[PDB]
Amino acid sequence: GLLDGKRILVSGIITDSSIAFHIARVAQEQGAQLVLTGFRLRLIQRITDRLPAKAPLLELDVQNEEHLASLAGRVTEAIGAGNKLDGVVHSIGFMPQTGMGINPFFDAPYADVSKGIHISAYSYASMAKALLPIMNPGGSIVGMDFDPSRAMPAYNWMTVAKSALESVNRFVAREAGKYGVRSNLVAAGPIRTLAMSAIVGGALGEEAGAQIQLLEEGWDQRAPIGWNMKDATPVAKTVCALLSDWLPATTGDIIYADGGAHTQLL
Amino acid sequence: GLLDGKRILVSGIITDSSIAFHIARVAQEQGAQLVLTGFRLRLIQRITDRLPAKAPLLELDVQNEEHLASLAGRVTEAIGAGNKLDGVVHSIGFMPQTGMGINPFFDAPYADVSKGIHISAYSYASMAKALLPIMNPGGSIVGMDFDPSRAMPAYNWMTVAKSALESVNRFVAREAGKYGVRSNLVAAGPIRTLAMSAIVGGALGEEAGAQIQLLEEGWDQRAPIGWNMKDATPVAKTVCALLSDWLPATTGDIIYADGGAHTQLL
Amino acid sequence: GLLDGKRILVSGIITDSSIAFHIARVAQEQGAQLVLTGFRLRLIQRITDRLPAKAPLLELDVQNEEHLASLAGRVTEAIGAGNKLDGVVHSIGFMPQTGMGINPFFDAPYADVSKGIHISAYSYASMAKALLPIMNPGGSIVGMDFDPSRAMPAYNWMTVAKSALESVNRFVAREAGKYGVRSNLVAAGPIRTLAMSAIVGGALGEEAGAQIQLLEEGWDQRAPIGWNMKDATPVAKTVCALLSDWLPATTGDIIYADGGAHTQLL
Amino acid sequence: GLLDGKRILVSGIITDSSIAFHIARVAQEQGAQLVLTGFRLRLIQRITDRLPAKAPLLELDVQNEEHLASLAGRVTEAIGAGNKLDGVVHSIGFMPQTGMGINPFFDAPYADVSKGIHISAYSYASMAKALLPIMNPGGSIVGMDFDPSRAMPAYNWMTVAKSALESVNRFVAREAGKYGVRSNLVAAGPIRTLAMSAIVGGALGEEAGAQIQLLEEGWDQRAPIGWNMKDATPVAKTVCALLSDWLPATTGDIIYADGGAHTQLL
Ligand SMILES: NC(=O)c1ccc[n+]([C@@H]2O[C@H](COP(=O)([O-])OP(=O)(O)OC[C@H]3O[C@@H](n4cnc5c(N)ncnc54)[C@H](O)[C@@H]3O)[C@@H](O)[C@H]2O)c1
Ligand SMILES: NC(=O)c1ccc[n+]([C@@H]2O[C@H](COP(=O)([O-])OP(=O)(O)OC[C@H]3O[C@@H](n4cnc5c(N)ncnc54)[C@H](O)[C@@H]3O)[C@@H](O)[C@H]2O)c1
Ligand SMILES: NC(=O)c1ccc[n+]([C@@H]2O[C@H](COP(=O)([O-])OP(=O)(O)OC[C@H]3O[C@@H](n4cnc5c(N)ncnc54)[C@H](O)[C@@H]3O)[C@@H](O)[C@H]2O)c1
Ligand SMILES: NC(=O)c1ccc[n+]([C@@H]2O[C@H](COP(=O)([O-])OP(=O)(O)OC[C@H]3O[C@@H](n4cnc5c(N)ncnc54)[C@H](O)[C@@H]3O)[C@@H](O)[C@H]2O)c1
Repeated sequence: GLLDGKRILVSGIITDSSIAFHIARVAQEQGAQLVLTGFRLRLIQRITDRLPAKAPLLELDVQNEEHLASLAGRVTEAIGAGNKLDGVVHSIGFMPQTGMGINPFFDAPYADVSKGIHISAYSYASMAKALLPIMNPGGSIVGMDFDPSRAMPAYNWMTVAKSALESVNRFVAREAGKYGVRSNLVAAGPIRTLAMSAIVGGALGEEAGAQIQLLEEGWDQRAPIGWNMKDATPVAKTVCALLSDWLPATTGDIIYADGGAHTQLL
Repeated sequence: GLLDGKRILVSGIITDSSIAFHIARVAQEQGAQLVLTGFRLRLIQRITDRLPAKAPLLELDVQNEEHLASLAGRVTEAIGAGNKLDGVVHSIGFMPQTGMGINPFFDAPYADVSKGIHISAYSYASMAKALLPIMNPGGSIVGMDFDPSRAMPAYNWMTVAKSALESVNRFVAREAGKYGVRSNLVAAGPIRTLAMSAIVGGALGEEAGAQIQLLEEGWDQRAPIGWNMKDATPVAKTVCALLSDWLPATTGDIIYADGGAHTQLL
Repeated sequence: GLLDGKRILVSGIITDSSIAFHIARVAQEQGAQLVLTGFRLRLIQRITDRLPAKAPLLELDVQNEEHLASLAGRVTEAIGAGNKLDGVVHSIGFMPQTGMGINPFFDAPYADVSKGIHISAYSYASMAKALLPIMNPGGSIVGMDFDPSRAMPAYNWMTVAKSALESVNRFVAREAGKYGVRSNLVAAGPIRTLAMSAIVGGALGEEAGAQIQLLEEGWDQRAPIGWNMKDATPVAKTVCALLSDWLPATTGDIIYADGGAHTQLL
Repeated sequence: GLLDGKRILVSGIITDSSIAFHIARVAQEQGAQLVLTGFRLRLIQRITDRLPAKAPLLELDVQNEEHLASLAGRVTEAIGAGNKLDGVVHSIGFMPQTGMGINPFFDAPYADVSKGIHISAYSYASMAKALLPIMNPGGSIVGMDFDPSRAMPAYNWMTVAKSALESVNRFVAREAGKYGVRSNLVAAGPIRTLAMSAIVGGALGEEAGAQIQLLEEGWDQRAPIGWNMKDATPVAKTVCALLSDWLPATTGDIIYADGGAHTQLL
């Protein structure tokens, strides 16, 4: 058991195709006791019933100030007073279709970009602010990322939200360090979630479906060890490695679980 | 004359200590014909009267949708129909004191961070969207930046705004390339503007004044050729080099005018 | 047992203060079966006698073409016919004092620089060439590194050799990927080995000694979680995480075990 | 005249297709007074005869310690006693075909790799060591580079030598800064020199020829402003901008003259 006895909060489960669902499943397989958060709760309760073990499901809208202000208290009620968190998983991402997809880069209104940056980047800090007081020293906060160091088609303002998230992670590390807590991001390669498969199937047109297929083919080609977009397990394992006590001198950083694709040009 | 005959729009002049004032002064010394934009216009008209040559001053609030929608037309009226821009200088930056300065990183409300990101990063794209239709092929768009790849004290959410601006610049390059136009950022070292000198004088307390002095001393120490925070000229010259035809195969990039400080650990 | 059942070759043990000694000790505490290499085998035998468990000790001078030609055969005789290695640890670094220390950067003769790059950078590829034919799919090659992205005092040509090692690692990942094997480096913060503590005491003079002390002190300050030069365990555990099956999608990459110092400016 | 009155040493001219030839031609078109070096001086004399203006041609084999010892004295005899250089251009790269091309990465003997790093990386420092005592404050040393941050087919050990050159540049900046001199590299996209066009035609085989063609074709596609392998002028102008007084605060750095390709994923 890699995470034996650890109490880990896991956000971002929407379906059993979510990266967070696999992070939760692998953490439970490694002995961690989970607390799950979710923004449609009826679907969430049905989805999480497919996890190896039972886990309390708390409601969390990262834009709702009341949900965040009460979060530490609601978590303590779920795990019991006298207990604290050893880990936190931020697997939350959102960008309206005006800022991500087929809409031209310049045509995204700032109100939609601002909402995307609030959920995808600012929420990493507001979740750390809420949960650090109830975290044990030696704990770990892990956020999900997708390498934004180079521009690419369709991802557009979500790439901008990820460049902001990377900057936020380095400042969250400064704050988290005071609690003896690490803060890191996992830059994952593309994973065929329900929305990603729908895009490949033509939900966003044949040009967006071709650009995503080209990105996926190129990812597997550049990755020295290959990249299977239908397998979320290598990413979930990497998040568990950062949640464990086996990367204890790593903080404010990014671990690439992308098959090594970002290290190769061709 | 490095910029002989070129028509360059220059935003961001507030006082004669502004980086944009020195960019405008050096561009005029190199033969460029300027169009200046400004967000308190009475002070601006008095300040720009100290420039080597006359230049029309247009009003531009980057958050005002009407100011941006009319900008290309207002610029054409200032330089004359039949004429286009060869360059655009974005020297605009803002972050309320809740997100930059002495306020703790986690205590910045999202509304203030969102406003800071709108002016400091999103506006680089909205200015490029407005001005690219009236730009000549071979033109150049230059934005001002401050290396955000590593976290630091006090700069806090403005560092996050700069990481977002760097990502925006790479997408603006994709769009600008269609017009044969380059888009680059200049990452400058610290420059003693009126606000920066006030901070060193204790406007933000003795701890912020010590952290800024430590940053400035360390910048000059790490810079192999030294760094004079009271001299804006090396930065203004670098912006002019990118505006010229002497860096024609460089776009989506960052040029460091920081004395080389970012290339040295100590 | 994090590395239960795994056969791991560990090079670089010279004294009980070497990072390789701590890597070997933690790898054995986690159930791995080791093969040790040495370049003085009688004195290395006494050092490796202090490890929790016994392990076959093979002679390997990375500059000796014959030692590398026979290496795979000598490893198979030590681990059993039909068996393969699951992990390889390169913890070998060398730079004559003409290229590292108080000697001016320009005063390093190329013959010394060449020997330093041969042992520190080329040997990573020649060890992978000799051991990849005898490694299992899912295997892991880990090399030791220090961040050379920014120049610094005294390290001089050792930094250049580390920049070369980073590039070699990315090409070793291309080759290793054909075998299902990962190749990664661990960029550690400064560790007080027998030589580093002597250099601080005055072995290289008061000016270089002050520069090294200032350089090493800045690590603890920049690191959000702190940094203890006297504790090699956080570095050793990070190596064992890369050798395990918990980072299965990371190759051609660098993991920073530096307390997060490289992510902070000050 | 961008370089009017400046004395600039230019190494690396072999044929009229060399980047050094175009750098020398553009430098002379901009008013600079040149000093050329060569390693075959009678055949280089005929090539340099095609430049706009005459220039003294000195012999320089970067591996010859005697050529480097006498270099400063031979440059002063050519430019006049009391005079100093304002610029130095290192455009020298070499890697035996065992370390670059179709030979497997692991099959490169170290003797060949060592010679390649000596000419491509070490020679940048040994040229700066010999010429810094005879350079003016405000001077500029420019080396030629290709982006080696990501591995790629065929370039193999030449990429490793470029990673080493990037590190050497940052240390040469520390030393050069003591003289008021800058040191920078220009990372160019692929340029069709006599060798590159022969490799595409089939000199290295159909598999490597296809890989090189695919690699070089991806540059034009990724570059927001496009990329013409047959045009060396954009690279030559970028070098002249670094040699001028228009980038006076940039040192230890890399300027990318690659059409912005390195800033885009696809
Ligand atoms: N799927 C990929 O290809 C991929 C690759 C790299 C990184 N990522 C990142 O991994 C993370 C997980 O995304 P995913 O791919 O599993 O997709 P997903 O569809 O499962 O969505 C992630 C979650 O974000 C939640 N969320 C959205 N708005 C929220 C709000 N206001 N409050 C709370 N939660 C909110 C959703 O409910 C969902 O559960 C995201 O940060 C994503 O950007 C995804
Ligand atoms: N001064 C430094 O140390 C330094 C260093 C590196 C980068 N920079 C960057 O350089 C740029 C110039 O800043 P500066 O240091 O010259 O400061 P400055 O005080 O002159 O301010 C820059 C300008 O931004 C303008 N601005 C703010 N909100 C605006 C809005 N809504 N619409 C239009 N304009 C608006 C201000 O009116 C001002 O003219 C900024 O992007 C800044 O972040 C500054
Ligand atoms: N000590 C630190 O501060 C530190 C920090 C970060 C990274 N590193 C890296 O960790 C690695 C291990 O170094 P260390 O700090 O344990 O020092 P160390 O004194 O233990 O020396 C490293 C090893 O290299 C071996 N070596 C040298 N030449 C060799 C040859 N020809 N053949 C075989 N082996 C040879 C030595 O015998 C020694 O065991 C190095 O690559 C070093 O650069 C060290
Ligand atoms: N051609 C490209 O695609 C390209 C792209 C980016 C960067 N570069 C770099 O530009 C530089 C110039 O290369 P090029 O493309 O003009 O090729 P080139 O064929 O002109 O060769 C470079 C020069 O190096 C010289 N050289 C080799 N060994 C030497 C020695 N012992 N002493 C002195 N000079 C020596 C050669 O004589 C030649 O003039 C190189 O450093 C190269 O890596 C080239």
